[PDB]
Amino acid sequence: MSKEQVLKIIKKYTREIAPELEDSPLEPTDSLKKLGIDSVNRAEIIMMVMEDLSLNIPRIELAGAKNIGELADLFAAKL
Amino acid sequence: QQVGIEALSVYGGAAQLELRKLAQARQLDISRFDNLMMKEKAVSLPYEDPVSYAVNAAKPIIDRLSDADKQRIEMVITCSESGIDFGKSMSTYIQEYLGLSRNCRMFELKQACYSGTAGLQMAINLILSQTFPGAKALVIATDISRFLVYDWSFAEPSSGAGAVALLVSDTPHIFQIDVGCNGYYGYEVMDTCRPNPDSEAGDADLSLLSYLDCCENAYRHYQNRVEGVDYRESFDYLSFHTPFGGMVKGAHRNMMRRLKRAKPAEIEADFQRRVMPGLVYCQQVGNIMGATLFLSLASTIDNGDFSTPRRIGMFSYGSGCCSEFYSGVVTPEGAAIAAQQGISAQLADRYSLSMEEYEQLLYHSSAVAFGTRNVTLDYQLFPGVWKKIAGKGRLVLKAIKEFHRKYEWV
Ligand SMILES: *P(=O)(O)OCC(C)(C)[C@@H](O)C(=O)NCCC(=O)NCCS
Repeated sequence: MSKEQVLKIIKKYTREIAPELEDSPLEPTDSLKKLGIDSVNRAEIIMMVMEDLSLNIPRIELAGAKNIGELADLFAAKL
Repeated sequence: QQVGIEALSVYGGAAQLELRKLAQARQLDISRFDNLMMKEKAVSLPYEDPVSYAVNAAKPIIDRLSDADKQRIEMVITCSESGIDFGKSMSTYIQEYLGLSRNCRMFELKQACYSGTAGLQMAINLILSQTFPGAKALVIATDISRFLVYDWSFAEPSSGAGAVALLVSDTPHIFQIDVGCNGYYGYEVMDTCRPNPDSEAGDADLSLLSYLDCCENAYRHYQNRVEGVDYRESFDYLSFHTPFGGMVKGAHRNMMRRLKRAKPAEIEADFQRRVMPGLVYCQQVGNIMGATLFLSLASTIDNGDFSTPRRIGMFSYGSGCCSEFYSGVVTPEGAAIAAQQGISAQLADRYSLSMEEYEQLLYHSSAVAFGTRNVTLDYQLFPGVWKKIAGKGRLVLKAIKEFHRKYEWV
């Protein structure tokens, strides 16, 4: 799977977690924090994407991204 | 061999701030902190410190003991990330003001919020060693959040003050330990740290992911050692290190999804039954660092059902990091003893700070910063707060004189 395919999956669970963003355009430079997604739900999105991709590695390996585009890059690098 | 907690006592501070007031003061909707299951945080006054918190937590334990039983306390472990000296343990002051024996090992233990659990495990092993049959240990987890007016801004809403004292012995009237039922897991990570005094630094997002990793792996280690254990069926209640309740709800959900393949409604019902009772007191004090899991245990006992004996699973995490999953049993008799401590009443009687008082408190806190050589406290900083403390047999910090801390019963 590629960077762009993963970004779509991140957008899906983001909208699933924050229904108010269902009809909102999300850019790669958008940050979950600035979108209003709280601390627990930012972790939840990561774990949902990990599970969707069957990526069974430590959760901390997906830390440190400053926007969803960078999160996509992190996932892409792991497989 | 029987071992565990003979007595448990809590000090949840003299004053608290309602987080709705903080939200209002920073233009946030109320729903942000209610969403995260946060209600109030305890706040240390300038005339309190981790020693005074510790002594206030332990005093009810010592007051109940016979002279003979008080003299049997031969180890005092203070568990803290709020230390007052690079070498002097807070245990020395604690021993002095509680009137304990001079034939007593005394030291302080550090590993962020894992400190309390580490101390409890060392105390358990003293009893199990049978090196000194009849000896007891006193383990006190004590921490304050003395923010000065930042690296710490991420933690303001969540960072409380509190202490929990445990008497550990071969007659565990409150919590009977499942001996050798332990899993533990740790590794070096820069999730949060305290590289300067009176402060905290880190990436809370990384810290949450690390907590979740440890929750899984520490429990797996326990499961490997305790054949046939089931995360739903073996534990009547679950108590967790609780930085804030919302993330414990998330951790429990993650564990239930992976271990039991449970559906969302089932998980939420299980959360309310097994996890919410432990959150009740945590919501009233905030994160009290190494003491928080012990407060959660006390909350589980008071707020859950012990009409028959119950097994409680315990998860400890400390940033940096290390973690442990362990367990024990509480009987109806133990729960009845615990109820006599009146924790809920104690917490309800604290002074409720205005946002104006809270801001003044932060400003005034610099006078007792780490490294202070001389200070003489004004007890009448807030006359109304004092009226709540005076006459209750509380220890306070009176002064520091050439680095020597002086305390007073008021
Ligand atoms: P999030 O942006 O919803 O923030 C959560 C919160 C406002 C409680 C915040 O103050 C915070 O992150 N505090 C907790 C810091 C901490 O101790 N994290 C530990 C995670 S194991």
